[PDB]
Order: sequence, then C-alpha cells, then structure tokens
Amino acid sequence: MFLQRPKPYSDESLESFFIRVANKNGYGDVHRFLEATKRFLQDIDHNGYQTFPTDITRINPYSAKNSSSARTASFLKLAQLTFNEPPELLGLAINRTNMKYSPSTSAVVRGAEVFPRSLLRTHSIPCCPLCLRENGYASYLWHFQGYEYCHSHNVPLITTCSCGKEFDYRVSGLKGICCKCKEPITLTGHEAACTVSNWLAGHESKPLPNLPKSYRWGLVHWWMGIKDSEFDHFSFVQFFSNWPRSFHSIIEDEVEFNLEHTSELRLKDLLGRLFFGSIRLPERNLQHNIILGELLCYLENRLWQDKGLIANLKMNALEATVMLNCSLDQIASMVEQRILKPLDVTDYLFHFGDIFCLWLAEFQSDEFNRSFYV
Ligand SMILES: [Zn+2]
Ligand SMILES: [Zn+2]
Repeated sequence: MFLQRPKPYSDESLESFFIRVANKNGYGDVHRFLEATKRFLQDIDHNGYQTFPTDITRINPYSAKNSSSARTASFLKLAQLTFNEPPELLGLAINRTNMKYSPSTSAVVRGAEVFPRSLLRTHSIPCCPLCLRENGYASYLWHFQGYEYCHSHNVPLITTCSCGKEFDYRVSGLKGICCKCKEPITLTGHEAACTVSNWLAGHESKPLPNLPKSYRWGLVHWWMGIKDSEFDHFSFVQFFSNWPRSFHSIIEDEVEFNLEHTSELRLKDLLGRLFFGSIRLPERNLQHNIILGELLCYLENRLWQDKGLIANLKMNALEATVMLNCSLDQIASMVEQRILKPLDVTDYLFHFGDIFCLWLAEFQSDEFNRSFYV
C-alpha cells in the first residue's frame, strides 16, 4: 500500500482525515479503505492488526477499551510508512488521558488540547454543511458539546436533515448530502452561543478570558456544575462580562448562606461545592485556573478577619491532599515531624489557615503558586 496524502488541515477530525484518504486514493468508501488498511497491517505482521477498527465511528484511540496503545502504534506505523509524505495522524486522534476535571470528571486529549469527558459527544456528531461544502473536511470541534454554532458561519450546527434521518458525516460523508432523501442538508440566532463557539475554537471573544484551550473547556464544565444543568451560553457570557465581581458575589452569597444555616465549621460546610469544584480545571495552574486563583486570593485576604473565621475552618487529610497536590503518606509524614499540627484520614484535625500556609511554604510549583493572583 502506497497512499497519496491529502492536503493537511490542523483542525481536521481523525474520521474526516481517513475519509479524504479513501476518496483521494480511489477507495469506494472509508469502510473499504479501513478494511484494506487492516489487511495491509496483517500482511506486514503488525502486532495490533487484529484490533484495527473497520467501523469509522470507533477509529479514535479513546474508543478502544484495552487496545488503545496498539491503535496508536498502528497510526504511527501507517503515518511513517504507507505515504508519499508523512501525514499528521496521531495529532488528529482523540486519546484518553488520566487528567481530571473537578470534582470527578475524566478527560480526553487531542494534540495538546485537553477536554472534559462530559463534553465528548456520545452519539451523533453534528456538522456544518457550509464548512463541509466549502472546505471538504469536518472539524474536530463538532465532536464536543458547548460548541453549538459554527464559529465561522455563525449558524447552529445540524444533527438531522429535514426528513428526520439524522446526518452523521462519519457515515454519510463529507459533501453534506443526505443519505435517504439525497437532498443537501439545510440549516435553521443567539449571540451568546456564537461568542462561546468562537472562544472554544481558540479565538479572542470578549468578555471571555484568553486562557489555554484546555481551561476554556474547563470553564464550560465548571459552569455546568455551578448552574447544575447543561451549559447555559447566555448566563456564562453574562458571568464574564461582570468578572471578577460576578464571582466575588457567588463566593460572598455562598458563605453568607451557610453561616445563616462555630468552632465546628468545616471548609466543606462553608465553601464545599465551590472550593473542591474548582481545584482541577484541569490543573491548579493559577495563571489559567482563574476560578481557583480568584478563590484563593479571596481567601488569603479574608484569612484572619472576623476572629479568623476563614483560617480556622476545619479540613481532612483527604482534603489537604487535594489542596496541596500531595500524597496521604506525606500528610502523615508531616504530622510526625510536626510540620503540620493537628492516623485518621477522615478526621477534621487540620485548619485551612495552616494548610494554606503549608502550601505557600512547601508545595508551590511554577504554576500552582500565589504570585499569579497577586
Ligand atoms: Zn461552518
Ligand atoms: Zn433526508
């Protein structure tokens, strides 16, 4: 097999790339090219040929339960071997990662971009026919919730042709023609959804903040947990048009609420959802995690006010590990040499003020450090 590489586009989905390779190189459709690829990997006896996917909806390494590394090895082999000129294959693939978004959400990665798994579309991938007809390839962005309008054409993305037969470019191709009715698909205008889409695509879109892409998706994920429902594009842009006082109001309303409803006060009692919901969006880089950065700034300045209400709030060993990004052994190790003064991992032995100062004294990194909110 010697394939001709189609013209590269950095924002192309892996599926669209394989469809264009199949088209350019004379294969009937992408499924026939995948079967032929699997057959070639067998002919050269490639250790993972047997698990190479023939279903275009399962081609990404995240779709492989246990053969994800055989999958990436096959992509590297193909990109290095079967082409006139090496293509960027690995760079288009969506991989699992072990990173997380607080409190408990897993993640995927494409190139250097990390996404919360909650936003990864589970069923039918929408498209923009204007992009398909105009450019001839599909965008990786269509795979992720929150990007609901095309940032280039400003129209909602489409899931279904007018005939109720859902259109999925992975199975029904890159021209934007309906399978069943054989008609080209048509569209169906919120300003707030457009801003978010342009922002998630990586472009400056005021009043949304200029953060690395992984942290933009983190903010979508964070707002969904704050609003406790699917992403509300309107109130999200409204939130950042009044930033930072909009967030200072969320913090102040929250602590006042819990004070109304004293030595027993735990950090989770006063600020539970807010604090542990913000730690990893996806990491504690305070230049980029502006939620955690603003929260720590607000807490540092209110530390000893009101007879130390903030500083005396009680914490677990478990919660101190999530704050400091250390292990449980190190907590017990600091207890013994009396670096940290209070074993029981669930007992609320420690004070936020001590944990905060310990962070400053022993656990600041080049990213997780107070200088970014100063
Ligand atoms: Zn478009
Ligand atoms: Zn139709």
